[PDB]
Amino acid sequence: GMGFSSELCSPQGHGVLQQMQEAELRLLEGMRKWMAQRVKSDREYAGLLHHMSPDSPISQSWAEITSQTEGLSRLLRQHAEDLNSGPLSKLSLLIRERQQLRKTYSEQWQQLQQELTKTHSQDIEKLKSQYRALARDSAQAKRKYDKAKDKYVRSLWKLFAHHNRYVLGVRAAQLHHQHHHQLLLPGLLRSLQDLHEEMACILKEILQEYLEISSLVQDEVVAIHREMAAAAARIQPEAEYQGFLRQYGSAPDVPPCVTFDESLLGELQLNELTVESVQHTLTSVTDELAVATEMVFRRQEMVTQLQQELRNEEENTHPRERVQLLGKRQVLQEALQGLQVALCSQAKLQAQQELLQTKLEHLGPGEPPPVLLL
Amino acid sequence: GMGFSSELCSPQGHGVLQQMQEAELRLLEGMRKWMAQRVKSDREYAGLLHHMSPDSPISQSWAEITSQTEGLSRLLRQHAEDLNSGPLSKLSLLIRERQQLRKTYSEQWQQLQQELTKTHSQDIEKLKSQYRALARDSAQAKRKYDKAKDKYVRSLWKLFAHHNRYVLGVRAAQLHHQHHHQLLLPGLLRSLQDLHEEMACILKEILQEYLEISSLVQDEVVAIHREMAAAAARIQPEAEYQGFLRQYGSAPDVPPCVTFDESLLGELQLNELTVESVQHTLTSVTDELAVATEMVFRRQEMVTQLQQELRNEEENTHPRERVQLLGKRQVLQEALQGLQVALCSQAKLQAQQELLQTKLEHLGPGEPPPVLLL
Repeated sequence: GMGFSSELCSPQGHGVLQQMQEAELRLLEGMRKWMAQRVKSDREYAGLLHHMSPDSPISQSWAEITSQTEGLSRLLRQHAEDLNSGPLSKLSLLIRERQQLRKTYSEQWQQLQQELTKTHSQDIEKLKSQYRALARDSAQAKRKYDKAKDKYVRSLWKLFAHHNRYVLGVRAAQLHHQHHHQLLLPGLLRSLQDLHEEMACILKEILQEYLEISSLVQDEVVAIHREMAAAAARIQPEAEYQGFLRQYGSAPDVPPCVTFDESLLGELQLNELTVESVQHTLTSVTDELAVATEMVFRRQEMVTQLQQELRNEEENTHPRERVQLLGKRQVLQEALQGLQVALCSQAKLQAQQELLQTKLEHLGPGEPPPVLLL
Repeated sequence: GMGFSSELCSPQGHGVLQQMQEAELRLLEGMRKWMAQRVKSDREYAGLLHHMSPDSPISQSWAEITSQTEGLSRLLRQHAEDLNSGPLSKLSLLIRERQQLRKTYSEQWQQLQQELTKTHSQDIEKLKSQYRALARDSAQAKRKYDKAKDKYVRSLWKLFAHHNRYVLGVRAAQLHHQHHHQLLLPGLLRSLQDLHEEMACILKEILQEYLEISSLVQDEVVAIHREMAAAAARIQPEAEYQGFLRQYGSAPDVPPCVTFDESLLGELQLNELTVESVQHTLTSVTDELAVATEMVFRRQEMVTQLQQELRNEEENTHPRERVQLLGKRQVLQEALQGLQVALCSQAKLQAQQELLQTKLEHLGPGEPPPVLLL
């Protein structure tokens, strides 16, 4: 398979890996700022939700929805604190350990390059340069060859001694070049990759820890949103004013009614003088009652028109858009009181008409009772 | 059952209901400010989440989690706008219609009280006061009684005419007091309750509409939080640098190795001069290799100690607390390179020892080849 050890085992590949390490720190630095703003976001939101903040079902329900919204505000504050102390602080540590790996890797990599240069190149070239010198030094003594033997024998002694020292230097250099390009440099690149794949595992876990803490759909947020919805659902509109009427309720205040005062003398006096006054009063009261019944008719036709107009809108309004019907309901409320007064006015004239008609019959064909003055 | 019509049919009960209407507007006014701060809350949070904001699995996953967090920010802005235009604007209208009902109810209620006072009390007292006057006026004419008859006849004509006019006034007053305390005032209180129970239905729907719009656990928020979690879960740590190695990968740069240069003359020359140089070099190289093998042993015992210490911590660390192991892993990384160099150093001395031992045997018991000078 592919790897740093096999594919990036070149001085070019070193530059590639040195840039990745910088580009990955550049990303994780962005991730820190990104997470740090979510800490700022959730805290100010907690502060904004916190600034938002009698036996009625609605008042009891209101007290919960407002109290649970406080519960939300405090939860968003905990999110920011856990995020700050948890995956953010872990991401910071990941950046600090990566900042070491930049130096460690590169100064290790250069340390291996210096060793090879010394054993493979530098040491060899110093052995080579000396092997030339001693070979030339011997060739001079050969030309010059009593004492020419001895000095030529020494020159060959050292040439052969150096030759063998150079052989061993070449074998040491050969096996370094072997262990450099097969084990040392591949072994380093292998270790860098394996650690970077371990730090990919750390970052995934850090990211996933962020998502869980910063979750607005997690079980604890659902638990609050249910408590809120449950409180609103508990509201019974038709049982709103039951508790109200148990405390502030009383028996109807009905004053004493008008009874005919017997200190000024409830029967209509029908005598010879009043008879024609009573006959005219029944004519006029009848005329008034027919106009009062005409008034009742207009106001019932008004009520009926407004009632049927409301039924039509009730059917053609979405249940949450019924706040627009309060206007027409209040106009019907005025029309219904109007009718109720017209009935009271009609009724009054009926009771007056009754007295006149009843007393005018009780006489019937009889002579209007004469006024006796003793 | 209990109701405004039956329990609050008293001037005391009017004061009670006038205060409720104020206390309910006082609540709904608080609900408006409360909701209006949630509009402010969700907009600034959207602004705070907005301010937060290459073929790598993590880079692709990062690009989604950041892009979906933008999707969240925009969603919180829509929440605030819908809340502002929806249940807030509806709550405002509910306050405006209630502000009318305060005036309408009270001025209606006083209009009914004025009618009763007129028909029941005022009109009656004016009929009473006149009935006294005409009764006294007649009693004078009776005492004074030719012309005394005529003037006494007139006084009785009007007394009896007024008596009947007062009878009809009392019957009108009686039936008003009836229709006031049975129909008019109960009918009004009934209508006020029914409308207030309708406005309790409106408020429940307004509150529930708020909760749905302002829901942070609703389906659209879940849809984003899943997309985020799915992106983080997609991250494959061990497939992070596969795409990286396909683009930036190359074949290993292995320079040409050291081969014994034949311009300076790879066999150790074993003659009569070099023999004792070769015998000593194998002694010294052997001494070095035993020290180099001692070095390999120390560094393998160091690697083994650090490997077993890491296995112990790997087992006793929560998977998200593994960022603390990067320190010990990097110390093992240095120990592993240390070992790999010690093996390279050991190996070099082995290859040198081989050449010396192999050449010293190839001679064996033979006479160190003599140096021939032609």
